[PDB]
Amino acid sequence: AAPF
Amino acid sequence: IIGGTECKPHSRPYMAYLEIVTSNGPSKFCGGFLIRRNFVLTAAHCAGRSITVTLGAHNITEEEDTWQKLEVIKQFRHPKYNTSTLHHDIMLLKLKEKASLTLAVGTLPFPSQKNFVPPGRMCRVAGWGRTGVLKPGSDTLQEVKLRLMDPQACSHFRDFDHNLQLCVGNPRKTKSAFKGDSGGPLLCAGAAQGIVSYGRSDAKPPAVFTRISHYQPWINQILQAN
Ligand SMILES: *[C@@H]1O[C@H](CO)[C@@H](O)[C@H](O)[C@H]1NC(C)=O
Ligand SMILES: *[C@@H]1O[C@H](CO)[C@@H](O)[C@H](O)[C@H]1NC(C)=O
Ligand SMILES: [Zn+2]
Repeated sequence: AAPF
Repeated sequence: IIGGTECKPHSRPYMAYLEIVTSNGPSKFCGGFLIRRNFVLTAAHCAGRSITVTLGAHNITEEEDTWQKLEVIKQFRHPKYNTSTLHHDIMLLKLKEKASLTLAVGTLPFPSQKNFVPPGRMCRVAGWGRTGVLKPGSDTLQEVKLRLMDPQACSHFRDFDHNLQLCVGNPRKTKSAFKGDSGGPLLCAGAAQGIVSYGRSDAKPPAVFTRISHYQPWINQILQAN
């Protein structure tokens, strides 16, 4: 999960 | 925005471009949207030491008369925002002054929805984020149409919660929101339903958006006290  | 198309200049007057200053590194950026003349809604993970907002922009490298660069005086992150789970990825920014209403700048009413948006519905999101995994942020505002998915489609995101978030982006397509697009609104039927929050570093859809309806009361609370 990568914060955008 | 991956697999999107450049918007007609100023066709999304509520879009805010955020330049975020952190302490130990170069500046970061995110999207967001004007909900009140002096309030911008965005993602909590976009918080920093200070933030400057640019309204009225299309190509963010070339300044024009439509630009309004506003100072943010206070950042209201959700008190329950969790960095590890990315839950409650929502933040309100209070602007120094109220923006001017022009053909390029305007507010997006944090709505009134009779019923929740059903999966299968096509919505759209815009941003100045990266247009590819190794590609840089876009100079111009890009927009893409994405399909609202059933929560099962996002099961692989172990902390995804159907009640708090939206699953957006057909896995059979490449189109998706990506890094830098955070804080941008997801509009379905002309109403904001979510906020770009997170996804996979390899950009494979779907992505997870914050479900706005769920935070409507907290948003009101903050607005009423400031
Ligand atoms: C954005 O503006 C710059 C000038 O500052 C120009 O060189 C560039 O080609 C423009 N990009 C687009 C996509 O219009
Ligand atoms: C974030 O959530 C995890 C559980 O997923 C919890 O263990 C942790 O303490 C939380 N962190 C904060 C700062 O609340
Ligand atoms: Zn000031």
